[PDB]
Amino acid sequence: QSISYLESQVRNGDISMKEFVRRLAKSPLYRKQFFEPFINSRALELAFRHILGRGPSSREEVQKYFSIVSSGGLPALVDALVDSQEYADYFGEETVPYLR
Amino acid sequence: QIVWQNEVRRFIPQEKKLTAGNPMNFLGMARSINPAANTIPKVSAQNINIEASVPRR
Amino acid sequence: SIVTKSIVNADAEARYLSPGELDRIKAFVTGGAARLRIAETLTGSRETIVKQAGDRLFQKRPDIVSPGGNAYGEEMTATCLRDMDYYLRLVTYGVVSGDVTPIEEIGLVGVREMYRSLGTPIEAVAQSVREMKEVASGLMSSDDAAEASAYFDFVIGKMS
Amino acid sequence: SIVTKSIVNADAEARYLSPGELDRIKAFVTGGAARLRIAETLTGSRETIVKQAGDRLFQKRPDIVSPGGNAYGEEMTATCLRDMDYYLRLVTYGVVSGDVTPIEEIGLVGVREMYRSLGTPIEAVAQSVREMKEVASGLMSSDDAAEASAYFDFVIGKMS
Amino acid sequence: SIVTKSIVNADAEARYLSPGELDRIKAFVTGGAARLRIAETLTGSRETIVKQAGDRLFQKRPDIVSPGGNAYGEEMTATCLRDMDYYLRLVTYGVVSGDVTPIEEIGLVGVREMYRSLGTPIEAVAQSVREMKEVASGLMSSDDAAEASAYFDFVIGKMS
Amino acid sequence: SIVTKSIVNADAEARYLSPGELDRIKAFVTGGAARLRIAETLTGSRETIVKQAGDRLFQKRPDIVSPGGNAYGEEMTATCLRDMDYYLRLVTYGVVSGDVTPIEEIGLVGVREMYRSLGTPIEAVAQSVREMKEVASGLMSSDDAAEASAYFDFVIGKMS
Amino acid sequence: ALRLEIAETLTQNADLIVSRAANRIFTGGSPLSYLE
Amino acid sequence: MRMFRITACVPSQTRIRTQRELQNTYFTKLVPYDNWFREQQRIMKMGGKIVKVELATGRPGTNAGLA
Amino acid sequence: MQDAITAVINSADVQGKYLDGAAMDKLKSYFASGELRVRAASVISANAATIVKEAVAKSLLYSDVTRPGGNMYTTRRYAACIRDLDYYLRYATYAMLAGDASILDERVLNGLKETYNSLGVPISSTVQAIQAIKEVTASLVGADAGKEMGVYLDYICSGLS
Amino acid sequence: MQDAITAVINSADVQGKYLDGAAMDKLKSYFASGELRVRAASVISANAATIVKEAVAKSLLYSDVTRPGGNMYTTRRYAACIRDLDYYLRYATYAMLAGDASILDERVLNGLKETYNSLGVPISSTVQAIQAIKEVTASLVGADAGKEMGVYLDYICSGLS
Amino acid sequence: MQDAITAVINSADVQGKYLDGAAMDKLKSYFASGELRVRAASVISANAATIVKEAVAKSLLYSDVTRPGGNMYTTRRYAACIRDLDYYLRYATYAMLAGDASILDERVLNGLKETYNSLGVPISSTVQAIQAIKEVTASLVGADAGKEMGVYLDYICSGLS
Amino acid sequence: MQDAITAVINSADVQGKYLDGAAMDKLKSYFASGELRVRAASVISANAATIVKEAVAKSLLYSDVTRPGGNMYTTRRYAACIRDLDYYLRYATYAMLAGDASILDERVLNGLKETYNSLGVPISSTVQAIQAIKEVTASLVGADAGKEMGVYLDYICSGLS
Amino acid sequence: PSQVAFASGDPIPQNVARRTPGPSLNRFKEMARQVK
Ligand SMILES: *[C@@H](C)[C@H]1/C(=C/c2[nH]c(/C=C3N=C(/C=C4\NC(=O)C(CC)=C4C)C(C)=C\3CCC(=O)O)c(CCC(=O)O)c2C)NC(=O)[C@@H]1C
Ligand SMILES: *[C@@H](C)[C@H]1/C(=C/c2[nH]c(/C=C3N=C(/C=C4\NC(=O)C(CC)=C4C)C(C)=C\3CCC(=O)O)c(CCC(=O)O)c2C)NC(=O)[C@@H]1C
Ligand SMILES: *[C@@H](C)[C@H]1/C(=C/c2[nH]c(/C=C3N=C(/C=C4\NC(=O)C(CC)=C4C)C(C)=C\3CCC(=O)O)c(CCC(=O)O)c2C)NC(=O)[C@@H]1C
Ligand SMILES: *[C@H](C)[C@H]1/C(=C/c2[nH]c(/C=C3N=C(/C=C4\NC(=O)C(CC)=C4C)C(C)=C\3CCC(=O)O)c(CCC(=O)O)c2C)NC(=O)[C@@H]1C
Ligand SMILES: *[C@H](C)[C@H]1/C(=C/c2[nH]c(/C=C3N=C(/C=C4\NC(=O)C(CC)=C4C)C(C)=C\3CCC(=O)O)c(CCC(=O)O)c2C)NC(=O)[C@@H]1C
Ligand SMILES: *[C@H](C)[C@H]1/C(=C/c2[nH]c(/C=C3N=C(/C=C4\NC(=O)C(CC)=C4C)C(C)=C\3CCC(=O)O)c(CCC(=O)O)c2C)NC(=O)[C@@H]1C
Ligand SMILES: *[C@H](C)[C@H]1/C(=C/c2[nH]c(/C=C3N=C(/C=C4\NC(=O)C(CC)=C4C)C(C)=C\3CCC(=O)O)c(CCC(=O)O)c2C)NC(=O)[C@@H]1C
Ligand SMILES: *[C@H](C)[C@H]1/C(=C/c2[nH]c(/C=C3N=C(/C=C4\NC(=O)C(CC)=C4C)C(C)=C\3CCC(=O)O)c(CCC(=O)O)c2C)NC(=O)[C@@H]1C
Ligand SMILES: *[C@H](C)[C@H]1/C(=C/c2[nH]c(/C=C3N=C(/C=C4\NC(=O)C(CC)=C4C)C(C)=C\3CCC(=O)O)c(CCC(=O)O)c2C)NC(=O)[C@@H]1C
Ligand SMILES: *[C@H](C)[C@H]1/C(=C/c2[nH]c(/C=C3N=C(/C=C4\NC(=O)C(CC)=C4C)C(C)=C\3CCC(=O)O)c(CCC(=O)O)c2C)NC(=O)[C@@H]1C
Repeated sequence: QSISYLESQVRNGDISMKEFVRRLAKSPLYRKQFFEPFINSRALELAFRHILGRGPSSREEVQKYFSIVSSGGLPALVDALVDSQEYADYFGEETVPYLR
Repeated sequence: QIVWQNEVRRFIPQEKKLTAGNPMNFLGMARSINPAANTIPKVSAQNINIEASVPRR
Repeated sequence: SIVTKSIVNADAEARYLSPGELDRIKAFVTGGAARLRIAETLTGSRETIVKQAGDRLFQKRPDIVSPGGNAYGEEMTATCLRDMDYYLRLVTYGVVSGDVTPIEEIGLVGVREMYRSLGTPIEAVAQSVREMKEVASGLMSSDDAAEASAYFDFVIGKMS
Repeated sequence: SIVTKSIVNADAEARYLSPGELDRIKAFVTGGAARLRIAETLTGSRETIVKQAGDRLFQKRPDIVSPGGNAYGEEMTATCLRDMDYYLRLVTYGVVSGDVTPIEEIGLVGVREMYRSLGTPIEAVAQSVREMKEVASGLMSSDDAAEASAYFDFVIGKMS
Repeated sequence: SIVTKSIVNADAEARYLSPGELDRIKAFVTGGAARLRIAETLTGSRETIVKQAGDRLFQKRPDIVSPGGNAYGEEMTATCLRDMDYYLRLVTYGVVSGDVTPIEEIGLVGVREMYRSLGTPIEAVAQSVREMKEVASGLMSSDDAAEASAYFDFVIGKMS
Repeated sequence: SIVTKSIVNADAEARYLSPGELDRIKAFVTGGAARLRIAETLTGSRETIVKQAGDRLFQKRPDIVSPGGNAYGEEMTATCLRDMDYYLRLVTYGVVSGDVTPIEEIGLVGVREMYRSLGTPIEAVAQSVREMKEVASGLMSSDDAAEASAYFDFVIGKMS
Repeated sequence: ALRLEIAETLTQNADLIVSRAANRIFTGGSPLSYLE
Repeated sequence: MRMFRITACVPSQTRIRTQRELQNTYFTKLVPYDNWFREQQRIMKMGGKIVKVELATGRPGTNAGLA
Repeated sequence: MQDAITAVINSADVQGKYLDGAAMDKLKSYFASGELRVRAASVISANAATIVKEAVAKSLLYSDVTRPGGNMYTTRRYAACIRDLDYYLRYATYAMLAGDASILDERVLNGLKETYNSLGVPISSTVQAIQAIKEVTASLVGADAGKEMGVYLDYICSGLS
Repeated sequence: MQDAITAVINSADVQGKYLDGAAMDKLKSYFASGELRVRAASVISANAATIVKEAVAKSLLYSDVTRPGGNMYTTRRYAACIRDLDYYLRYATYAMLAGDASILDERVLNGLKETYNSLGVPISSTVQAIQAIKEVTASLVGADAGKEMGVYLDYICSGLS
Repeated sequence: MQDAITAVINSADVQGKYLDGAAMDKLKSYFASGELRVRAASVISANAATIVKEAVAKSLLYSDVTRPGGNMYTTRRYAACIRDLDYYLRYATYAMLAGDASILDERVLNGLKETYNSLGVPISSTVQAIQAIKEVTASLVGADAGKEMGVYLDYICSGLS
Repeated sequence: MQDAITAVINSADVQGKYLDGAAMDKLKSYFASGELRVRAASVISANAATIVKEAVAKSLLYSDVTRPGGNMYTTRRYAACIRDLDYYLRYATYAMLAGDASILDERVLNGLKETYNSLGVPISSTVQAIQAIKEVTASLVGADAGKEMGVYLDYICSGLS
Repeated sequence: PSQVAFASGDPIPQNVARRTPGPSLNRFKEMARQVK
């Protein structure tokens, strides 16, 4: 199971690893394997370790990201996760996320 | 020598194949030992006397 | 098995294993080879005991296969022999385990309610199991059959 | 199905289903009798298609039944015809569903790794499904043949 | 459009179109003659529908033309009728395209910010396009009104 | 290349080379003479590998040289034994490099869709490299051919 | 095996090594009076 | 889906404190339209410079047929 | 998730058999009810907000819960309660369109009781709110599809309890 | 992307006018050719791998590109090349179903010329491969659907060149 | 719970078949290993308290756990820890006799991690205690019996961790 | 994780003393076995598809697990079981070359019980698969290396049971 | 060959000492010395 289109876009580098993570997380494959079998709260708890490499840190953080995933769903949750100060601070643009 | 034409002709569906606990495995066994049924013992209750034919000991 | 029964009893009294139960596990461990031989003979000949005991059951109780009976019919006699094969397999399990708790757990708890729902005469099933132990005693050697008939005996005591 | 696809997409976007998907759902609902008819036609001819297509595969490519082949052996050929029955059942599932999601979720994910392990040639499996397509299209009416062969070529395209 | 959303789903899942969605595009193509007939009668009645709906809007809510409302004056009422004409054009566009995607990508998302910066009551313009859908359902035939009313009600829901 | 994997892993871990990894590079440099010895023995006996693997293949699996296969006449077999020479060259590259990294660089991955587009049996290519393996083990000393078979079996495992 | 025999050497004479180091460093008395 | 071809350099302001590995702060990126406003705001708040940006994807001024 | 089609397909598949008429009639019944489900879903998607509005007005407003000390006192908690009822209505519409309550215990109910117990949310009050949603959408849609909607709403309530 | 109906709807929206006959003639043409496009797409998806293998057999095999030192020599490179070829086939199928080549000149030809110039891929050889694909599709699906495919395929050729 | 014999019997009953050759081989292996298990159980039942005594003296006495503020400071905490060690040693003896760790799942490890997490018990300190139990038990009981006891006590440690 | 060397150094560091009398014996036994353990790792890593092939063919194929109604029915589940057996073989190789089962404790047995109980994977059938793995490795690598792999494979089996 | 068996062979028992009273009981050690 793979997306060779996104793999080729990483391979020539027109999108970097950040856009690869964003598109792969809003892809239907991740939507089937980690968004369909869960509630929205458990889905965002898993999306934190899949994108940011860590767990949710505070009640207000869980509150904010639950409001985001309730307002706009999985693409809004993924976009809010990747377009954050923490993601750009830790993994930049080309580094694969890692379990912190 | 193994031959595949008779195997293709003898192919059976797996859902039609018999498993362990199916009593149809013993259907041919019950064909083999045919049980001896009883001829019908025609009885009439009106020809039975209750007081005498009941055992007394 | 006897090991599980001894462990359950020792846990119930919150103690380690008594040396009497250690001796019973030791003796079962040493004598398990005869039980394995008995179970091997039974699973090798397992159609023969069911065949002869079903024949003897249909001789001694032809009301079973008479019309209006529980096992009247080809498929019903097939299910009868299926139940006989089930109880034979359970007897092999009990002979291997050395204790009758697997037989009790699989096929002796709720058997009365099951066969009452099915309309099946429980004493006639007990007669079939007794005839199975007769055929197995004829098939096996004397001491091995005398040891293996006690699991049949427990089945007879629970069902009849 | 398309109902599952539309509900899953609307759930991922966190929105109700638009009428632009609701008309698609009701069109799929109304156009169901043809797919149902193709489904009972295929499950009526479920045996003979498998028999003829297996015969055609083992006459076209005798390397499958050659010594040293993957299906050398009577039980191996029996399991090969069973796999043909499996994929015909999945084709009937996709026909009666109106979607490729049952075939994808049951017998298309991990097939390459599975037959890479088992040594079975994936192009010969694709040839088997193609031969089932030709036998079914010969057996049934031409528009229904195209409708069933649509899912059939989806299966052989995911195979190769 | 529904065709471009089908191919967006297709290259999102990174494969060719499914047979179910191909037959779905066939159903859309066959129904497109009826949608185009609805387009002809709506663009023929593009004046009388919006004029009667505007008259009904001012009759329901006189506070719009009263002092304190947003649309006070002849040019303000002309721009209100121009907005209703644009939204009627958008509903005809959606009936042509088969989905609510052109309404969404022209004049339906951001309408909260639009009428917040304008000061226009969003429930009042929702009531205005509701009178548009009532006069449209009055002027259409039953099947055509049932087809257009789903897109109209999507406009009601996203502009309420 | 062991030093390639050294630089890649040390850059991923983001520190200098550990003393154990430096001892690994010592071991690889000292074994470089032996692996180039194996390399020049293989490129000395390259052609007999190709011919004996080819005709042993054509006697063990004659389907492809038969009609219905991919090997027709002379030019198809010429391209096939050219592929055999190519894979033998890649085996010598892996031997002289000490790792299968240049085998994956030129050819070890993409071969399945390569031979699926070409219609070529991947398992027959794997078996081809198999008789390459034991013909090389026959001609060259087996205790020193363990090193060459350590890449040969990885090649046949990837093409299996 | 080489690292093991180096360890066997160094653990055997560890008191000697720390005694020589302590006598090198400290003056004015015996540093080895209260070894732990 | 309309997108942007951007090219930018964003230095890390916390790499000295955090003692992490280094990345090339200059990159050529393909970014979607819906995420480009938030991405650009992230770049300018991080302190990086966007030195090139073009609408390489879509036509400018398309009213319908966006995604 | 599973709709009725995937439900009967997996029910045939777990026993490994093909489609028989005792399974084909299920798909025929689903295709009989499909246009009713589509029209009810269109009505509910058009009137999604006002169902929640009159449901909260019928059940939760002017009660103990909106008063100081109640669970939906602050505007954040009120908006969270409206968001929860929007979740319940949308997923019940999904279950009504699918004809099978798989998405309810697969995306709503599997942990929501524990979450509400940890938050202190009154489960009985949410059950009464969902019942108010059921009465409002039964008056709004009709009895025939309102019963099918209420089946999945009671499924949500039973999972919450 | 932008198909035929959204293209004419955008052309109407730029002038701010309702759809008239000057676009509805093309709309009727699209709805007349729609089932032809769908059946041709079904045939192309049926024979998608075979079109690629006959195209590489008739245009790309036994050439200097698949000789060593060429631009198709290594196995990863050949896999990438056939990946590009059935990418072009599938996106041409997308444009053929759409009725416009917005998808082709956007989500394929965004930077394809520049990345092929940076890699060293022969543009003329890829054009010959696309012409081979066009000949195979024209010989496989028909005359009118073949030339409808050929319009988008030499549009791809003009984008590459 | 179940032993190795009842595990074989339950597997054969779930399969629905009689005891085949591999089942007889596994039974013969257990009957071969039974005597060492019995004598090991006798040794452990002899030295039940003393193994716990030297294990806790080996790992936990004169440490931060028994110092003030640690979780074994008070006498009731010491008695509860000795009670836990007695439970672990007795159930490991039971698992050694049965030849299966199923009783550890049924009786011990089913909720003990949540129990210790609610209690505040340092599971690292309990893991070191059970490692000391392993060492003292393998000192007294032999080599192969030491391996079996070590496997089951490491299973208890893995369930804790 | 930790290995035998780290376990020795940690034990000596907890004692505060050097490697006096038995730590040296454990280390020299480890380094004596190490080169043959590396050779066994080379053989297993080279042949790793064949071990899982003969294991699935010996133990799990042609069974209720693979037939419909079983836990290995669908191809996704079959490929997942193949990947799990590859995981077991690879982490058994890891533990066999480390000389300690701490890698199995921290990366295998930490969540294996809970993922299998949540998924529904048959514990007894997984144990039989790992037994087929250990006899196939004993046949393919040797008796001594087979036992050295089989002690960690039986540790994984005990973690399953 | 048979020197593969590190884990599968006979285990080497370690010499693990009982824990002693530490330097937090230096006052009580001095107290016990004056008790004698
Ligand atoms: C003979 C026993 C087997 C076999 C071989 C066979 N191969 C081809 C054609 C080609 N094979 C390749 C593959 C490669 N070229 C490379 O440079 C590399 C890596 C070094 C590989 C893996 C290619 C590109 C071709 C096309 C010809 C060309 O090189 O231009 C054929 C011919 C098929 C045809 O239709 O012409 C054959 C017969 N086929 C078998 O069945 C045996 C397994
Ligand atoms: C003709 C189809 C080819 C052939 C077949 C072949 N298959 C097997 C073995 C198995 N195949 C499967 C596959 C499936 N089971 C499923 O439930 C599904 C999805 C619906 C699939 C795809 C399985 C499970 C087996 C194992 C048998 C079992 O039930 O346990 C074999 C046997 C190989 C062996 O080593 O035993 C064969 C021969 N082989 C060919 O060459 C034909 C191309
Ligand atoms: C044969 C082994 C048996 C079988 C297995 C089976 N496994 C899965 C899926 C999973 N297995 C794991 C386990 C691990 N993941 C890890 O990373 C590690 C340590 C390295 C382990 C031990 C997990 C997490 C899954 C789920 C997701 C995944 O695929 O990784 C399945 C599939 C379950 C399903 O229904 O999809 C199966 C079937 N089943 C049997 O019956 C054999 C006895
Ligand atoms: C030192 C010889 C002279 C010099 C250096 C200097 N560099 C920066 C800023 C950065 N330099 C880098 C370097 C790299 N990017 C990469 O991708 C790699 C390879 C892995 C390297 C080495 C980076 C990333 C930065 C940004 C800071 C960061 O840590 O992210 C500065 C700071 C400029 C400022 O005002 O902040 C300096 C001073 N300039 C000199 O004058 C020295 C003579
Ligand atoms: C309004 C005065 C005139 C004007 C505006 C207009 N802007 C856009 C779209 C965008 N503008 C920006 C630029 C910014 N990025 C930032 O971070 C900031 C704040 C510092 C700004 C101002 C961006 C990124 C967009 C794209 C929106 C997005 O990325 O989501 C549009 C829309 C263009 C379109 O729809 O294609 C418009 C209309 N143009 C005018 O005509 C007004 C006079
Ligand atoms: C008065 C300035 C305007 C207005 C008021 C109005 N409010 C309501 C009803 C409610 N308002 C709230 C809001 C709050 N609850 C809180 O705890 C807080 C913050 C401390 C707020 C802001 C609530 C909960 C209700 C419901 C009543 C209840 O207690 O349950 C109404 C009634 C509407 C109805 O349908 O019942 C009205 C009329 N209306 C105006 O016109 C003024 C602009
Ligand atoms: C409204 C009927 C009643 C009620 C609601 C209420 N809910 C919350 C907050 C949360 N609700 C959820 C529930 C879900 N998570 C999911 O993923 C799904 C399905 C997809 C549901 C239904 C969650 C996780 C929260 C917490 C999120 C957050 O705190 O922001 C609150 C707020 C509690 C608080 O402490 O702020 C309330 C009040 N309570 C009532 O009294 C009404 C009867
Ligand atoms: C094959 C027709 C010719 C060939 C080409 C060739 N292609 C690559 C690899 C790449 N192919 C693409 C193309 C795309 N990726 C996408 O996502 C899309 C949109 C759907 C397209 C069109 C790209 C970007 C690459 C770059 C790297 C990658 O694999 O993604 C190569 C390999 C270059 C290399 O070795 O690094 C080659 C050689 N060459 C020929 O001779 C054939 C005529
Ligand atoms: C002295 C009057 C008698 C005596 C004592 C003795 N005690 C120990 C060891 C321990 N005693 C305790 C008890 C307590 N710890 C507490 O915190 C409290 C309450 C405040 C009590 C009652 C503990 C925990 C130990 C273990 C040592 C430790 O702290 O870790 C010993 C040592 C035995 C050994 O094996 O080391 C002795 C000798 N013995 C006598 O005969 C006197 C009568
Ligand atoms: C001893 C190794 C370490 C440790 C132990 C400790 N445990 C408790 C308290 C409890 N432990 C249990 C656990 C069990 N439940 C069961 O069913 C079984 C057998 C299968 C066990 C072992 C329970 C229930 C308790 C609670 C008993 C109670 O309520 O008192 C304590 C006491 C803590 C306290 O009383 O507050 C202690 C100290 N902790 C350590 O530090 C030792 C290293």
